[PDB]
Amino acid sequence: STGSATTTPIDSLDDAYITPVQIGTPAQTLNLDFDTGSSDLWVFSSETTASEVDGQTIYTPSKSTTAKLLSGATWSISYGDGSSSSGDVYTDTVSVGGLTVTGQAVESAKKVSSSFTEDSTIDGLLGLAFSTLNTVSPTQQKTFFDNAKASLDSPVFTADLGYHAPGTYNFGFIDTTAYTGSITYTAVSTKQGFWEWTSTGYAVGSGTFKSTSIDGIADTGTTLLYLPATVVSAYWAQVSGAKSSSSVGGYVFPCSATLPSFTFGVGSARIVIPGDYIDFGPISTGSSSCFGGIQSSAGIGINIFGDVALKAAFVVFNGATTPTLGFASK
Repeated sequence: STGSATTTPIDSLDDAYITPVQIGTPAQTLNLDFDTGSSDLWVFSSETTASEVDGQTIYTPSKSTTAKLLSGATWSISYGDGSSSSGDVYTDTVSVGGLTVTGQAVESAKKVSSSFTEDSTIDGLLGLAFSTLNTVSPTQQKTFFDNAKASLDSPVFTADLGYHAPGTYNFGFIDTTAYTGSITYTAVSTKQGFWEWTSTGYAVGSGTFKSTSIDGIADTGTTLLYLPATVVSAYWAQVSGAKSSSSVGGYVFPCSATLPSFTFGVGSARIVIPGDYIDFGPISTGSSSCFGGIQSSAGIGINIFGDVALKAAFVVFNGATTPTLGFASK
């Protein structure tokens, strides 16, 4: 089997991407944030504290003839950005772009933190990291991908995120029309439950390539590119007037600037992030200070190849017995 679904930016900055997901019988379509950095499929629901729902579409398990309470199961998750959610668990039928999993754990939120409430466009998350990170207790549950894997034509999914435009998540096949040149594959460590890999280096603008190993995670659920302070300083040094602002929470730059590109290495291959992809706009409405899309990972504890990086590539998440990651230009 295969599936193919369009993923759409939630706003004009590409702060996140939403993908429609069918849950239950009859189908209830929710728009979920596909997140290769976590492993829970959770939704706003009829069980979510009413004051914490503000415009989201909710899953109502009592209206699904295939929903079953997973007795005694609870979940609770905290994300890198400080947001969180928790609740109980149903199993139900879940379909993405024509690919159907029966018996998928659907984690129903009883509580969500303010950042979730405040984002009316995201109805929940669909985790695509390794199932070892799933938070359901006392019986850990599998991700949608893990459940689908054996049925797929090939045990892979691909992320093709757009810049200020829709893109595609495919399951079970590689669309050879969706990228240019060849796909370069690179090793993955699953030791921390992430799609963790090692970039071979970077360049800033038209500058020379610096060969250096940068361990990090391919994370569709993180907006920005978070890299070591040395790398980030070298980038922003090429932008007149750019500076790190403790008050704002990272590097800012004059909105009048033209940003240089940033290149990262995948083996001997190179992925070029255009400068415009690094512009996250005014820090507040009407400001001439703009927020940067490349930020320091210092104090995160891990480097994160988030959407800024991934949207410059066609990315293969190969879930073979020994997982790997592939990157192609597009």
